[PDB]
Amino acid sequence: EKDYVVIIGSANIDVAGYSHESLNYADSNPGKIKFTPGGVGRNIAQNLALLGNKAWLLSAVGSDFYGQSLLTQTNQSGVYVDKCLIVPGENTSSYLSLLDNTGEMLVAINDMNISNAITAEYLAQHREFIQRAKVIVADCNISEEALAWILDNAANVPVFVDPVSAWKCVKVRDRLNQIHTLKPNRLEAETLSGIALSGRDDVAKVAAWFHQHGLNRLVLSMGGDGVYYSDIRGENGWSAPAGDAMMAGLASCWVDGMPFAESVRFAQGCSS
Ligand SMILES: O=c1[nH]cc([C@@H]2O[C@H](CO)[C@@H](O)[C@H]2O)c(=O)[nH]1
Repeated sequence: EKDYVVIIGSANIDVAGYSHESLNYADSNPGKIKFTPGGVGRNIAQNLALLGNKAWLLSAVGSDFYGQSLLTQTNQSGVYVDKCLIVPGENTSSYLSLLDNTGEMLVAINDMNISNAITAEYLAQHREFIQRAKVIVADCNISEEALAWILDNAANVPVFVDPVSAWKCVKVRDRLNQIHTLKPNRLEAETLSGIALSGRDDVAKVAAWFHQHGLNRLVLSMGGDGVYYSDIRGENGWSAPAGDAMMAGLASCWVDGMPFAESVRFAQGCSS
């Protein structure tokens, strides 16, 4: 009732554009362009609202009008955007996307320096508020310094961390002992551990590596091989019967009181 989840991460305007016919690289080739709310953190925040939790986004948008519409749009979806930064005169984050007639991803551009405005100084302004959430979800779009501040100031509140990409995930390597649940895919787990994840035969040693480095819980998506989960206390298994629904799933199930393995399976069904 007074239980709420806090999400710290980025909010993007996803722009998806594709031509209707073969792309003439000359003049305005008619097509269909879709604007979309995005960012890993903002997406997880929205999914938690849909799941029935009181979700607070801690993010940054620019004063660029389309920033304020991102906030409003996610607000309508349930999220308490009341606390975000509106950054004066910055481009709000966005994730440009160029699809094909087959929805085939051609090129993708990413403008997210505003993500760096989610500072420790900003987060410290809500130290009390953040320290009273039932759980904190952070993505690795924010700076090393900011994520360091979250992990250092969670006041025993569990931090679920979404690694976002192989490039952005590394900022957590030295801080796995502060992360309650980490959700890497194959490449991100390879990148973090330095151990090749060639197939199911290798997850045992990867997970063992994560735990040696203090990770409480690993939820490792192996794509087609399904999901491997591993608790430092010993419980591991496979669920082998999107990632933004997965993270929301895991965090919501935790707050709901659900055991680890049952949460992985549930979140994996929120994913599909
Ligand atoms: O580096 C990043 N790329 C893409 C995203 C966002 O993730 C979403 C897809 O899961 C999408 O909305 C994009 O903006 C991000 O947060 N960081």
